[PDB]
Amino acid sequence: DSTECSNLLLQYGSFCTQLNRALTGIAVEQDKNTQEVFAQVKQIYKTPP
Amino acid sequence: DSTECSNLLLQYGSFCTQLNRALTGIAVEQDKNTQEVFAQVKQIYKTPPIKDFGGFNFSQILPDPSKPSKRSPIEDLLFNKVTNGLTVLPPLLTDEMIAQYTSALLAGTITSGWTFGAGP
Amino acid sequence: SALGKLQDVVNQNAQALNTLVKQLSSNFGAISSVLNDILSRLDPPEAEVQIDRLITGRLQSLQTYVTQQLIRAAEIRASANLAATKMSECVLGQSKRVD
Amino acid sequence: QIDRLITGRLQSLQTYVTQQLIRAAEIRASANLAATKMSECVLGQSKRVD
Amino acid sequence: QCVNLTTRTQLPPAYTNSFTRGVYYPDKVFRSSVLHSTQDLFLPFFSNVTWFHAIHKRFDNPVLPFNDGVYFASTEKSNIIRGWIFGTTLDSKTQSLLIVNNATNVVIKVCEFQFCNDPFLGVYYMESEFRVYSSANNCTFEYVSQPFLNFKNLREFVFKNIDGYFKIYSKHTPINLVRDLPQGFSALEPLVDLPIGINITRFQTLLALHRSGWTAGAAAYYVGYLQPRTFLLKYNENGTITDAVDCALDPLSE
Amino acid sequence: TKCTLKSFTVEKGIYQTSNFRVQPTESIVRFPNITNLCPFGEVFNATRFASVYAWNRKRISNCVADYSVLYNSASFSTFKCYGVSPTKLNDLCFTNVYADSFVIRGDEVRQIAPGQTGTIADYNYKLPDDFTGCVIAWNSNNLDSKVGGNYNYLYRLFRKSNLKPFERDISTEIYQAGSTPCNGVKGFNCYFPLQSYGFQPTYGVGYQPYRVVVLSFELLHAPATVCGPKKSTNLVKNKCVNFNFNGLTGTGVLTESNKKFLPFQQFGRDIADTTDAVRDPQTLEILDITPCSFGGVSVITPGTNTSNQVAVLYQGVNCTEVNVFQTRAGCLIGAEHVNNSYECDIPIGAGICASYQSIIA
Ligand SMILES: *[C@@H]1O[C@H](CO)[C@@H](O[C@@H]2O[C@H](CO)[C@@H](O)[C@H](O)[C@H]2NC(C)=O)[C@H](O)[C@H]1NC(C)=O
Ligand SMILES: *[C@@H]1O[C@H](CO)[C@@H](O[C@@H]2O[C@H](CO)[C@@H](O)[C@H](O)[C@H]2NC(C)=O)[C@H](O)[C@H]1NC(C)=O
Ligand SMILES: *[C@@H]1O[C@H](CO)[C@@H](O)[C@H](O)[C@H]1NC(C)=O
Ligand SMILES: *[C@@H]1O[C@H](CO)[C@@H](O)[C@H](O)[C@H]1NC(C)=O
Ligand SMILES: *[C@@H]1O[C@H](CO)[C@@H](O)[C@H](O)[C@H]1NC(C)=O
Ligand SMILES: *[C@@H]1O[C@H](CO)[C@@H](O)[C@H](O)[C@H]1NC(C)=O
Ligand SMILES: *[C@@H]1O[C@H](CO)[C@@H](O)[C@H](O)[C@H]1NC(C)=O
Ligand SMILES: *[C@@H]1O[C@H](CO)[C@@H](O)[C@H](O)[C@H]1NC(C)=O
Ligand SMILES: *[C@@H]1O[C@H](CO)[C@@H](O)[C@H](O)[C@H]1NC(C)=O
Repeated sequence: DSTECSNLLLQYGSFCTQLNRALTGIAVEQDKNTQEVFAQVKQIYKTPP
Repeated sequence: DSTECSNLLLQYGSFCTQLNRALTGIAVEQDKNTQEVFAQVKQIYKTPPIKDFGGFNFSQILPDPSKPSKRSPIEDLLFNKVTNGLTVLPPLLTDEMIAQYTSALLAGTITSGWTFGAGP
Repeated sequence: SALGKLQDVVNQNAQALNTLVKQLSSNFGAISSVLNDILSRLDPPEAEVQIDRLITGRLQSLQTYVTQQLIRAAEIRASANLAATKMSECVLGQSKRVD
Repeated sequence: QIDRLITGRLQSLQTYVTQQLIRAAEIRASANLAATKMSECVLGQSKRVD
Repeated sequence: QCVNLTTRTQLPPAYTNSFTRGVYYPDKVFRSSVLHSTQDLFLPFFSNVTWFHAIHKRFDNPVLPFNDGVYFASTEKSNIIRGWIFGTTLDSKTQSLLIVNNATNVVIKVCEFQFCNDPFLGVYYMESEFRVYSSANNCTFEYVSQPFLNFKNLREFVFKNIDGYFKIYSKHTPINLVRDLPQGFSALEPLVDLPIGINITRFQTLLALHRSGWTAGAAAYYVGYLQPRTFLLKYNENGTITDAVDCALDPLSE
Repeated sequence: TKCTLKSFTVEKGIYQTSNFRVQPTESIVRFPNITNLCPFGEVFNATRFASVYAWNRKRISNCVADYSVLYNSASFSTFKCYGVSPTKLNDLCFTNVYADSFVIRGDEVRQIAPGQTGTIADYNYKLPDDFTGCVIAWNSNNLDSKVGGNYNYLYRLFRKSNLKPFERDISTEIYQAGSTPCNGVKGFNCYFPLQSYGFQPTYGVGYQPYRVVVLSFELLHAPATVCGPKKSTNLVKNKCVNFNFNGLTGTGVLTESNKKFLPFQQFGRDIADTTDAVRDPQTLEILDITPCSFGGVSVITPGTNTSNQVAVLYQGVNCTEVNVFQTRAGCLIGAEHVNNSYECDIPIGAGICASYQSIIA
């Protein structure tokens, strides 16, 4: 929560934006992986009783 | 162009050589990728001038003679729909030759089946 | 959004290049982001320190760019190997592999 | 003092993000393989040995 | 010479909406067809700006805190508003800045002035009444320039005190709205940077009387305060700012 | 290529070995048009000067001060600068300039200096020890001396205490040298402080009137506005030069631009915040700044077992800026372009390949 630290950190540029973008890409990639593996049918089939 | 900066940069050794070599490896890797994907035939096949394929129409995928780029209408639409020490190296295969490779593959798979992929 | 896969690669490469250019405008804790201003405003004993700070900041930016380019190159190489497999098995023959 | 702490923590965070990207690439390759197995082994009968 | 004005009518100050006004060019850099995100002293969009009137009997000339910058909006006809009073204590103890536009030119002075409690100019129905100061002792800076100037004219000004530099941004707009601020976009061009190097914490508008006691000509002005924030500015092909986004207004603009 | 690859045998292929740098040739330093000069005519060429006691002080601000016009004049006998040198006065910039003007004797010019003593320093005009500025004195026997005697110039000869630096005493109160009160009458022990110099043309060089202008330079926390003139080197276009436009410096090729700037805008930036357009301060025209044609230098060679012939590819460099052939990849020197098509042996790029049969492309 240090405002002086953030003011000094702004001198280094857009490193934090790059890291957040990479983590966001990984986070959406995990959902894409689950979507690709398990959601291969658009019809929910049911077994007979 | 600062000579003092380069003199101080020489203290750090061969970092620049490693970065240049990695970028060179990526740049040759892109050309290798294009070579592996599109250059799978060593014979440039052409379709016959008469397009009698038993009712099957391939005009949307065959190259258009009216266009100077020799692309298919689908390929033309695809190309229309895509929009300090830095240099951009040109790709080894131009878009015309990649289109020519796809044209050869289309002519082979239309006129010869899967036989051209396994031999003559 | 039909061709989003190619557009994503183009946008990522252009955005990475733009970020690499915009990292030059950052002083990284030095008095200025311009080497000429430091060389004209300070004597070499302190200009050496300020130029060293700019060098390490720009070198860190370039290493970050090259690392993420290598990771994207690995991803594109995997996609191209898949594309070559589809070229061999779907175009040059008939495939029994489902989907 | 904050400059030293910032550069140390930024180097640590960049190292963590790089390791996460490499592991994410590995998991993406594994997931692509798993999707291929789901398509070719579950949704059909595969002639591919092993 | 000073004169107390004792025929005023007591009324609370008004308030209104800023809409998308108060935008200015942050620098002297041309940009073409590009979007630029900048962190500077900007006026918040749709903010609460203080509204002062001059009508007959209203004569609004108070002293207000300068804060970090001042946005001055003027719905003006017949050129009643002529200048501003800038300073900290507004007396001979400290040094104050005077901006005046008389019938010929604009004069900018940084000196040790003794301000009147009620400073004004005057037009006789011919300008022949100047009662804004009584003395001028130690001058540091003088600058004479070209004149900057139903309500027919809209005058926007931005005053900033950054690193001893006084930035005056201004824009003239032809409007035909009767009462309130019009809704629209107009980026303020940088007009003049002043090497003043002085502390300013308070300001006061300078009006003009009409003599034929005194009569106040019909004018209305608005005071807004500049806050440090980020704007996303759009630059067209010709290089003018045609639209802006306030990054801290609502989540959509964020 | 052998140096880069760290081997004496080079396999057939293309090897990126160096980088081609266009070297900057000239330096172009354009700052604004020289306007608004400082009022040095109303100080030096004034019709009448003040006395040493009521010395005139003129504050000089917001103009351009050309000190080489003063320094190269032959009309000045003393141009002694304390705390700064005359050569760098024309480059430095100051917040304000105090021009103090008075008339003293010839033998009293030496007392206008830091650390000195005498009647003028103790009772008339005192300079600080830490003084930055210049003392300029010249003989004025022609103007300030008349045959009957010019008694318009006065000096303080008596005061209870010494003056502080940059202090003015214009009091005409009777000096009390004794315990007895003066009571306003110039009687016993009570003298009038201000005496006159009877300047006559037939006086000696140590008694002739000398006009003295002392320029005091201070740098304060306010923005410095009294700057010296900056020259404008003749603009050179279409060459890779080092440009300095209004304090913005860089290296580039300055060509004519079709971009119409707004009158308040001076520089131009692209998406990546790099200066690619600029306005010349002397003549209001827009110039594009194209970066100098830096490129990669690649060497195309067959095996050293086969031949030692090589070709050089300058990547992204036009052939007019370096068996010369122009390709989309760059300029290729040392390879003969042929119209025949063969298989790719050594990849050049953009559909161009090289082979050995001499080296052909
Ligand atoms: C194959 O398909 C193409 C395109 O679908 C047909 O070309 C069309 O022909 C009609 C009849 O003259 C024209 O009105 C259309 O404008 C043509 N389309 C295009 C895109 O040019 C073509 O006739 C079909 N048959 C054969 C044998 O080629
Ligand atoms: C106009 O009114 C103001 C407000 O009272 C007068 O200012 C006062 O002047 C007296 C002078 O003796 C001071 O003692 C007060 O402290 C001042 N008050 C304030 C609030 O400044 C001003 O003098 C009046 N003008 C004239 C010409 O009388
Ligand atoms: C503006 O401020 C006044 C009081 O300062 C308040 O009564 C009014 O509601 C405010 N308006 C808005 C839109 O915030
Ligand atoms: C306006 O003010 C300037 C400076 O005080 C003066 O020279 C000029 O004559 C004035 N004009 C009028 C009409 O009062
Ligand atoms: C300011 O003015 C007062 C009187 O007008 C004078 O006594 C004082 O010396 C002046 N100060 C400066 C710095 O000029
Ligand atoms: C400026 O003026 C204000 C109010 O008089 C004061 O609080 C502040 O300390 C001043 N700043 C400087 C730098 O003099
Ligand atoms: C720029 O101005 C010209 C005329 O001056 C106009 O025709 C053109 O449409 C303008 N461009 C934009 C993007 O507004
Ligand atoms: C003052 O007079 C001399 C003598 O003619 C002249 O050469 C000079 O240009 C004048 N002006 C200045 C600023 O010295
Ligand atoms: C600058 O001065 C030159 C003469 O030296 C003149 O030709 C040119 O028009 C001037 N430019 C401006 C912008 O005043």
